[PDB]
Amino acid sequence: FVLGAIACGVATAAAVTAGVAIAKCIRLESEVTAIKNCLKKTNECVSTLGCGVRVLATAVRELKDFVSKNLTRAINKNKCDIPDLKMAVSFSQFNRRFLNVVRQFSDNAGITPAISKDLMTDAELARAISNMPTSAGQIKLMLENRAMVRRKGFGILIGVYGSSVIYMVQLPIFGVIDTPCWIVKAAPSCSEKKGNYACLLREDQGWYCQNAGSTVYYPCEKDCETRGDHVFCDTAAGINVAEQSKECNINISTTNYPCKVSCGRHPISMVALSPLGALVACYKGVSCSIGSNRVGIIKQLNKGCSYITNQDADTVTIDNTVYQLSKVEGEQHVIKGRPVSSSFDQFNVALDQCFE
Amino acid sequence: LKESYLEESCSTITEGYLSVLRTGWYTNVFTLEVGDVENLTCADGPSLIKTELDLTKSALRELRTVSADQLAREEQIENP
Ligand SMILES: *[C@@H]1O[C@H](CO)[C@@H](O)[C@H](O)[C@H]1NC(C)=O
Ligand SMILES: *[C@@H]1O[C@H](CO)[C@@H](O)[C@H](O)[C@H]1NC(C)=O
Repeated sequence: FVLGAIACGVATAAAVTAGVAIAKCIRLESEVTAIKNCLKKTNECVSTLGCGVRVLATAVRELKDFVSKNLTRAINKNKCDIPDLKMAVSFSQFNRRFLNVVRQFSDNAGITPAISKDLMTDAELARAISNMPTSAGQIKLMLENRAMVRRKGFGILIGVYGSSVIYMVQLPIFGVIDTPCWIVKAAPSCSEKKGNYACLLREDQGWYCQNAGSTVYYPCEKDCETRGDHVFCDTAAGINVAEQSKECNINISTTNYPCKVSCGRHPISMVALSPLGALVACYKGVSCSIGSNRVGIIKQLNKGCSYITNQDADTVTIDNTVYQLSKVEGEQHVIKGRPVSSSFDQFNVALDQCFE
Repeated sequence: LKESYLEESCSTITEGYLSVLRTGWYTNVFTLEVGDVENLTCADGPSLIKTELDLTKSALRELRTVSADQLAREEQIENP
């Protein structure tokens, strides 16, 4: 098969599948009541469910306490047009989290896209991060990146049990930090002669992380997201690769590794936005240009592959698609070399098979 | 960061990143206690407390049916 064409969406499905399986376990009567019995004398609990999963359990009781200790005795005789303005305002402040939790679970059919402040306050987010099975460096990093923790976690509704709204939040455990990581991008390199094209494309684009003496490859670049120098990666769709495979980044023709490529005669014009610039594959049938936001269009690009740094131009356009170049600054190298395409329909094969 | 454009393969490699790898999931279970709200009623017409109470009872009843819907959708997540 072709790895880049199948890998996206996989890590997402694994997260949902993992969460739903945990949710199924929590919905049993024995586990709901165990959790409910853990939280009888305290607001926070840690416990192992019958299925083996460790959960932190948190009771949120402000609304119930307002309803028991203020609202009920104030609405004796079933009258609510009472001249108690602080009661009405307190009621409105105390029930807003609940109403927000209902809206987020109702709009999303029981599974939220992120961890809102109504599923989890900053205080509660910090409490759960503190309880994670990892060391101080990771917890310190996670507490300094709560926005990323919220963005990679999600909630699942367990159910309504009496007056008790039970739900679970999956938080990402970032257990391995600060190992070396790099991203590979590619676009079709294609030679032209007799109206005929001879194309080459690398089939190992994505993120690579050297973790524990072993290199891991994340084919779906959307499973990784950058904040500054840090790259946040889901490891669910990760795949080990040999150490020698990094040689495809200096010598695609090496004999130490069969570098994966696709070679064909059907060029596809595209723009590959990279961190510090852009790759631009421009061929007959579409037009490509770069521009600055102050002085309009800079120049039309020649056909073929052009590397535009994010300082050479602020925008690159292919046909009517407009891409914003990054604003980051960094070391930019052009490693010069004869395009292998100019030495010439297979897919995801070793490069020596493209020559025959 | 260091970005290297490979002219021999129309590809780039950008180096210098430090990893933050999600190796697991930590489960936080929440019980949000609403209180005995459904045994309360306002019999004296429009009112701020009546409006807030009807939002709360309405939100409770809606989440019950949202939960039921979820049980069919969880079948499809596991048994498509
Ligand atoms: C509710 O009543 C308790 C005592 O029964 C009191 O301490 C608290 O301030 C009251 N809350 C409000 C919002 O009036
Ligand atoms: C790349 O590797 C091949 C075979 O391993 C070799 O023939 C070629 O000279 C190498 N090129 C460079 C620049 O190392």
